[PDB]
Amino acid sequence: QINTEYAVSLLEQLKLFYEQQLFTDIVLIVEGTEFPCHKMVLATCSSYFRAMFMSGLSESKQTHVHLRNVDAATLQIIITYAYTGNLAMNDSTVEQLYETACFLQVEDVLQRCREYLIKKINAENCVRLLSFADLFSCEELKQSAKRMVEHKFTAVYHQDAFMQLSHDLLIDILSSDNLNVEKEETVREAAMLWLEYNTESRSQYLSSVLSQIRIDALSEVTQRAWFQGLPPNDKSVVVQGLYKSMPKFFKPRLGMTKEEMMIFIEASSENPCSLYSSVCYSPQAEKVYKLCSPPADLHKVGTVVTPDNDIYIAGGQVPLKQTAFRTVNCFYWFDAQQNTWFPKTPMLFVRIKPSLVCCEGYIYAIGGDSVGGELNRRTVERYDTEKDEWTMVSPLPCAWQWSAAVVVHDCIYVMTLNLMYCYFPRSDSWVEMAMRQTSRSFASAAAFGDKIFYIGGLGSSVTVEIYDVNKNEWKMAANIPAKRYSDPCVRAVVISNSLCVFMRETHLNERAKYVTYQYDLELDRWSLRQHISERVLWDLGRDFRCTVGKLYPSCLEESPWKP
Amino acid sequence: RQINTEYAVSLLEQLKLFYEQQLFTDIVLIVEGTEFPCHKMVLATCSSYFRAMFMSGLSESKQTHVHLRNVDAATLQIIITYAYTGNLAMNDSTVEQLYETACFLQVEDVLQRCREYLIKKINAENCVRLLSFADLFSCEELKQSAKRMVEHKFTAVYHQDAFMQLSHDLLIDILSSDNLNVEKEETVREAAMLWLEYNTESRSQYLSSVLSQIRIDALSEVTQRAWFQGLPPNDKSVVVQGLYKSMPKFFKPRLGMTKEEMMIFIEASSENPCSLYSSVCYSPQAEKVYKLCSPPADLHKVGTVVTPDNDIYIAGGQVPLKNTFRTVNCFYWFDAQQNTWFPKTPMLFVRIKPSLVCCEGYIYAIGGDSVGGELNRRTVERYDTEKDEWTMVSPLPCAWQWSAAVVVHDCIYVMTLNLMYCYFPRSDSWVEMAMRQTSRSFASAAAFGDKIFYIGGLSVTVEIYDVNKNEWKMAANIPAKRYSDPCVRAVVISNSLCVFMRETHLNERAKYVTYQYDLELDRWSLRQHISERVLWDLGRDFRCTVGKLYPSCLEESPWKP
Amino acid sequence: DKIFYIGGLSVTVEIYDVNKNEWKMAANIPAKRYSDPCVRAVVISNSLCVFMRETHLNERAKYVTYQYDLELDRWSLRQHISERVLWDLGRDFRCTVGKLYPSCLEESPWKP
Repeated sequence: QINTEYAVSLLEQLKLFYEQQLFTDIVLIVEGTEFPCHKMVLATCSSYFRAMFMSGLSESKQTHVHLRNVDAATLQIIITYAYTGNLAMNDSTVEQLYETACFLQVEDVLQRCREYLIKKINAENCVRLLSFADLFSCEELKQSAKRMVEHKFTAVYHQDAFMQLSHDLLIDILSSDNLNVEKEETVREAAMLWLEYNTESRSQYLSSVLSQIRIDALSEVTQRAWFQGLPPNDKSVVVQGLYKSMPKFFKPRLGMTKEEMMIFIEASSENPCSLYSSVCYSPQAEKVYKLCSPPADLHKVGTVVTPDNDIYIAGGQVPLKQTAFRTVNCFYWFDAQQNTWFPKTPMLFVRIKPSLVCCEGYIYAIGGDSVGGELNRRTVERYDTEKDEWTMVSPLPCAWQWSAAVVVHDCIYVMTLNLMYCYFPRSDSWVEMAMRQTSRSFASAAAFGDKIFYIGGLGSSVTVEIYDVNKNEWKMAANIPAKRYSDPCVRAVVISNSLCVFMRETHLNERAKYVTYQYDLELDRWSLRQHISERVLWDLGRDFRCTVGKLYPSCLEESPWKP
Repeated sequence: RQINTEYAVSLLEQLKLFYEQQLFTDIVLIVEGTEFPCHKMVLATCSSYFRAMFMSGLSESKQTHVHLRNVDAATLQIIITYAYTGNLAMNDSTVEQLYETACFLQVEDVLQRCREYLIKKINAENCVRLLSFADLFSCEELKQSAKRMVEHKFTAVYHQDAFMQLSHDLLIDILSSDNLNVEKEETVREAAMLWLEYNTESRSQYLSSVLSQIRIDALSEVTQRAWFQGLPPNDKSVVVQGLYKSMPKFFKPRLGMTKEEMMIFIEASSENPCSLYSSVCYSPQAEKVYKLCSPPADLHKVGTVVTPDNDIYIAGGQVPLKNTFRTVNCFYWFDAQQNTWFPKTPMLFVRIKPSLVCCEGYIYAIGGDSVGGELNRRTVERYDTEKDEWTMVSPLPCAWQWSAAVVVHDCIYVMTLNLMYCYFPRSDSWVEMAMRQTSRSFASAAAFGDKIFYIGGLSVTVEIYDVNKNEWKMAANIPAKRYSDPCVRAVVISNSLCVFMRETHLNERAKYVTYQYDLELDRWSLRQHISERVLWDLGRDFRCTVGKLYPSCLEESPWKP
Repeated sequence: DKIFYIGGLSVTVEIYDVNKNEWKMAANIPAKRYSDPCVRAVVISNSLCVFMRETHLNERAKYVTYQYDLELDRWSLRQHISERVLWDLGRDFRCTVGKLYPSCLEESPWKP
C-alpha cells in the first residue's frame, strides 16, 4: 500500500505552501478577491480545472483567470478542502456548496454534500430540496425527495415553494402512486390552488394536470371554478374539457389503504436463525402481515406512533461480536411504504426498553436503564423532529425501573409501581400526582381521551386502576373476566375510538389463546369485540410490545406460516 | 487536521496519474541527456535542496531547462518516484549511489531510510567499505556502527582489499581505539606494516604517525629493521623522530587480550521476584559469576549456539501474551562489548527451544516445534551468516522431540532417543548412522574432538560415539550421590573434555561441581567444586555453552554468599 | 481399471490395479504444510482428478481442483475454485459425480 506517513507529510507541506504562498503561479480572480493557488491541487480535486489548464486554450499560459458565476466563501472552502481534506459543512451553505461543486464537477465534495442532504431531508425543506434536485441532476436526491415530499406534502400540502415548481415535476408528483392521502379530494384542491397561482401561465398545463387525476373529480365541482378563472372568450378550453374526460378510468390510489392495525415487535421468530421478529395483526382483515426485522435485530427497544402516524425506534441492544449483548443508542425510523428502517440521528446515552412518547412533535424517551447511573440516573431527553437533534429535559425527580409513560393534555405522564409525576413541557418541571393504592409493575397504559388506564401489573393480573386528569384521582372500575388458573398477558391500546385490550391467556398444559375485548367506558365492562382464531396468529412470546398505528396492506406481504 | 482517508488517498492517486501523463509540469531535470519532467511542489516538499533551488531568487528558480549534473539517472528517477508515491523499494546494490544522491539533494526521509538499511546490513565484508563511505559523507550512526563492526571483525581478518585505501584520520581512529578484538599485539603491528608497505614514500609522515600509534610493545620487535630495509635514501631526521618513540606515550594493556574462556548460562533463578529467568556466566579460571542482559527481557525458552569465531546467537522462544505464552520466531545476537542484543533477520517458523548448530559458517536450526502440527513435521531450516537469509534444506528423516544436535568434522549430527542421522552439507541429504542400544531422552550431547559424548537421559548414561569408527560404547558411570537426580552438562573446556553436574536430594541443597574426565581412564577426576558463596541456584531448564567474553564490558552478579 | 485410495490418517496415494493385483505409490499431492487436506477423488470427464481443501491456523479454507496424469504422477493445476462463488463446505461433506439440469435446479445465493 501507499505509505500514509509520506502522504500526510506531503499534504501538510502543500498546505503550508498554500498558506505561505511560495509556489503559487495561478490566481483565481472572483469578484475582486485574490485566490493564489496551484494547478496540481486544482487538477487533482476538480475535474473542471484539469480541463481549464491542460486544454491548450488561452488560459493555459495566462496566469490570471476571472472565474465568474461563483461565490467567494464557497470557492475558499473548496480550495481549503482540496488542500487539507477538511470539509466543514453547516446547515445553510450546503446549497451554494452543491452549486459550486456542480460548477467544478468536484465529485469528492459532490458526494459529501449529497450525503449531507440525504441526511438533512425533512418536512420544511422537502419541496425546496426536490426543486434543487430537479435543477441539478441527482437521481439519489431526486428519489429520496420524491418519497419524502410525497408523504409529508400529501400530509401537509401548504408549503410556499410548492407554487414555484416546474410542470414536469408536478406531473411526476401528482401522477405517482406513492401519495399518502386519506382522500382523493385534497390532491384535487392542491392542484386547483397550484393552477390558480397564475391564469395564463397555467392554461397550457391545465390540460395535462387533469390528465393525471382520476375522473371521479373531473366531472364534479371544481370545473365551473376553472371556467370562472378562464381567460375571456377562450373557446379552446371549455369545450375541450367538456368532451375530454372519456379516458383515465377511475383507479383508487394507495394512500386510501391505511387501516388501524396493531403493530407487534420482538415476536417469536418462526425461523430459529433470528432470535426475535416483528409481526402485525389486522383487526379488519383478520390476518397477520409480516413486518421487517428490527435494524440489526435490535432487541429491548421502544415504539411510538406520532399523531402524524409515524413509527420510531430508540435504544435497544445488539449481540456483541452463551450470553453476549451490548447496548447501543442508535435511532431508526420506519418507512411505511418501502418496508425498511431508515437510520436517524442516534441518541446521547444507550437505553434498554425505553418509553417513547410523542408530544408537541417531540419524541420523549423516559428512562430505560441508562449506562451512566450517576445521581441523575433518571435523566430523560427529547428529540427534535424539525432540526433532527436531541435535547435534554428536566430530570425525573425519582429513579424508577420498569415504568410506562403516556401523553395526555399536552403533558407527559410517566407511571411507576405506585408513584406518578406529570411533566410540563411549557415550564420544564415535574409536579406530584395522585398515589396508587396497589403496588403493581410490568404493565402498560393506554391514553384514551383525557383519562389514563393502567391495565394489569405485578405474571400480570386483571386489576384496572383508572386515573382522571381533570379529577386527579385513581379509582377502580372492574376486573377483566378471564379463565382461572391462567396467566393472561394484558396489552392496553386505543382503537376505533374505544379502549380495547389485547390479552393473551395460557391455561395449564394448554397453548396460548389470543382474544381481544372491548371495555365499555360508561358500563365499566369488557365486552367481547372479536376472538382471534389461532389458524392465523401463532405464539408471539412474552417480551413483545403492541402499539396503535396505520399500515398499508399492499406494500406489506402476508407471512407464510402454518396455523 | 490531516484527514488520511478518502481525500488523501484520491489526491495522491491523481498526483501519481499526473506524474505519469506529464500534466501540469513546469520544471524538467536534465541528467546527462535524460529528461525528467516533474513538478516544483513535490521537489520542494521532499528535497531540502530543490526548495532553495526554486525559491531562492537566482537563475535556476525560473529556469525551466535545468541541467543538474553529478547525479545518476536511475537514482534521481527512484527518488522522484518515491516522492510521488512514498515507496522506496531499495535494492542491496545501488544503496551507495542512492545515499550519495540523497545527501547531495538533502532529502531527509530517504536519507534516514538508507541510513537504517546500511546500518542493518554491516554483515561481514562491506564493513570497511561502508565505514569509508560514512567517513566521506558524515553519518554519526553509520560511523559508530561501522567502527564497532570493524573493531570486531577486521581484528580477525586484517587483510581486506578495501581496508588498504583509507584516510589517515579514520585509520588513526581505528588503531588508537581500545576496542581491538585481538588476542595478540603483533597482528595489529603487521596489519599496520602491510598498510604501510603497499604505499611507501607517499605516506611517510603518516607512516611515522601510525608507528607511534601502534606504540612500543609492537614498535620494539621488527619495525626498525623493516623500515631500514624500506627507508628512502638520504633520510636522517626520520631516524631521529623514529628513535624517539621508545620511552613515552603511555604503554598500556589492550582490551582484546581479555578473551577468557567462560560459560554462558540462560534461564537462571532470578533474584528479584518480579523477574522470572536471567542469563548469567561463570568463570572457570577467575572463579567468578558474571551476569548478562536478557535479549528480549520478557521472552524465554531460547536456544544457544557458539560459532568458531566466538559469537552468541539466540533464536526462537516463547513470550507471555500479557493479555490485560505466545511463540515468536525472532532472532538476536549478543554484543561482546556493548552488553546488548542487536536483532537480526527473523525466522520463518515460530519454534520452541530450537537447536542451532554452526557448520561451514552457516547456522543450522534443527527441530524445535517448528510451529506445531505440520504435514511433514520432520523439517529443518538453516541460516546464512553472510547473506543474512534463511534457506530451506532437506528435511529430517524422522520426527523427534527433546533431541540434541552437534557438529563434528564439518558434518551435522543430530541425536535423538535411539537414532542418529548425519546431514551432508555438500549434498544436502541425510545418511543413516548407528543406533544406540539405550532409549534415553531429555539429554544433550557435546562435540569434543572427533567423539560425541551423549551424557544423561531418562541419568548417568555415558555413551561415546566415534565418527571414524561408527560405534556406540560405554565408558563408566559418573560418581554421584544416591537418591538424587543429577543434571548433566557436557561441554569442551580448554581443549579438555569436562562436565558440569548438579545433584539434588530430599530436604537438601543443590551443589555445583565440575569434574575433569580422561579419555583412557574413564573416570571423572575432581577438577573444581563450585562454591555456593559465589554461585547460587540455577534451576532445571538452564542451558550451558562455551564462549569467550569480556569481563570489563560485563558486570558481576551481586548475591549474598 | 484402477482404484485410487487417497488420504487417510493424509496425502497417501496408493494405486491398485485389478489385472496387476498390486498396491503402489505414485507421488504426494502438492499441499501446503500445517494443513489438513480433505481429499476427494472422483472421475471428471473421463479424466482422473481430485477436489481438496486446505485449512491452516488463523487462515481461511481454499477450494481448488487439480488434474492428475497417470504416467506423470503429478497433479497439474486444472482450476482453482474462487471463494466469490463457493463458500465453506465443512468436514463431513461428501462428493459424487452426476449429471443434472440447470433450469430445474436453482442457483445458491451467497455474497462473494
